Amino acid sequence: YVHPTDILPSGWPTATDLSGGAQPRRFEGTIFDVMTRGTIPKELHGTFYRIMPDYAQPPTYYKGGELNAPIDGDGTVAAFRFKDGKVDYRQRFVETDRFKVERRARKSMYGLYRNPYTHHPCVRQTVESTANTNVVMHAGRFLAMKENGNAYEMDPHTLKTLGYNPFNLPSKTMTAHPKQCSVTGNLVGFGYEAKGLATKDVYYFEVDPSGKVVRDLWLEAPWCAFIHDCALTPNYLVLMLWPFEANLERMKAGGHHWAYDYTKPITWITIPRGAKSKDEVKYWHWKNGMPIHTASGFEDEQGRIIIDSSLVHGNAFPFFPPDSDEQKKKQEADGTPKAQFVRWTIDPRKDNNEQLPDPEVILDTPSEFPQIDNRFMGVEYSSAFINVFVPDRSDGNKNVFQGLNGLAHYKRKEGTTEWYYAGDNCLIQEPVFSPRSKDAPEGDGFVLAIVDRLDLNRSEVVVIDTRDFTKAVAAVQLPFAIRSGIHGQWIPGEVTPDFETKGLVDLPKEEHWAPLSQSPYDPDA
Ligand SMILES: COc1cc(C=O)ccc1O
Ligand SMILES: [Fe+2]
Repeated sequence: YVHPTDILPSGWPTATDLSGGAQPRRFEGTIFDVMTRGTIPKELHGTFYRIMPDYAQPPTYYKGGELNAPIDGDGTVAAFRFKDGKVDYRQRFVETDRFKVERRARKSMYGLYRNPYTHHPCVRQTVESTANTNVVMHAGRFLAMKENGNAYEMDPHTLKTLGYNPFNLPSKTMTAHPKQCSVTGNLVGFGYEAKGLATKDVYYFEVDPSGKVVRDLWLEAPWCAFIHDCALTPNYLVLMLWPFEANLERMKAGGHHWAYDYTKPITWITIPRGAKSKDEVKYWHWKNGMPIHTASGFEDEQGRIIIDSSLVHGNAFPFFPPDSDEQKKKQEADGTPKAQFVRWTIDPRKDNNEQLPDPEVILDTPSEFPQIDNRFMGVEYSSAFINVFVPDRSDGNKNVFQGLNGLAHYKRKEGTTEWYYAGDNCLIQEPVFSPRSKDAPEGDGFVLAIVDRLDLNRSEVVVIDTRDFTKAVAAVQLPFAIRSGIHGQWIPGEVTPDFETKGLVDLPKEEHWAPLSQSPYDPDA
């Protein structure tokens, strides 16, 4: 009933990812010609890169790792490269300064999320990023990102780490949610806590297609807020502030970086693109809640900023609770918050001191990890591909990151939603979209996502044709499970350096090792 070796002690603390799963994976390597079921679309020409937290060492430095968060673990990138119907896989850890210290020491040397006062003395003045949140290919460079530092660059074929801060941003941080403008090609983004721990400074930038900062601006947030995501429109970058606040004194006392604050309203910072002065920036507010990710934004015909996001009516990261006893009690009392997918209207003609209108409910179901058709980034878009709790086939009492068992294809223009169910005893992660061809209509093509086959100890990539969103056309079947991850991206072959000549796996040499004379076969025999 109980295996004798299973009661042998482990030295690992519980190291969850956002799904709640706690199994360390940590493998680095490849599979050539990954097993597939069904037919891989020949139209897929590119790489699905996904990034996951997977603590490389047992994170036992601070309080035995008891307070490690699911967003903390060392970033590892899995790449699934599709070319002529074949799929290869490669996975590798980002060689962050943190990872390198810990691997070389064979020992955890970092404490609480974003709290250097809980790191090992010898590493306090390192970049503490685990580069584990998102990836982007911009100006021919492949980047792994986490918002508490600049990006690390990796080779897109070998996933070897190449360097830190490739665009030489002057801020200490860069968002893991920069947006690649479909008009200018600019990577548009920001970094908050731009001058160090608990600073209110925010740095806005646009890095052009050549890898140079062409526009930037220093500004501040109204408080030191957790600014995870943003929305790009033709004329604005819009920052989205979560109701957490940082407190240096709390950190110095060995407490968490962030504490949720029920008294903070959701706040937006509009930054006119190419603004010459921080006087052009405006703060907008609604009410308390946690809008985790934007799908995208645009400006309507009358110049209003329209942004769709998830909206959790409470704290989706309960592991960063409020400071006060009163607010802590409220978090416990609230239980699992209501979660939806909503649409915000920020009309720049209006007085920003006036509270924003209530957002419109788009999907009345827990919704997270939305993506769009990237051909429409920073302009009007219609398609969103959304990770969802499937209506009437999902728990509801699970934390928003822990019960995502379907995908939705929402089309604003048609006002339709189509649904993909991951399967019984399955979870599914964030979707990515590949257009059927360069000039396919918006949202016409293939959606890919990682499925956890929970009873099988394996992970799979499903491929869905948008012409029938309810059905997978193919599954890429790994021989094992990988961590449940955060973001991933469909990166077209056309924007990947040497995609035509380099695979994820280098071919062995042509020349035989052995001489002809060693063959068992003789054509004369
Ligand atoms: C995986 O790292 C993070 C993830 C998030 C939300 O998904 C916010 C901050 C992080 O550092
Ligand atoms: Fe994110």
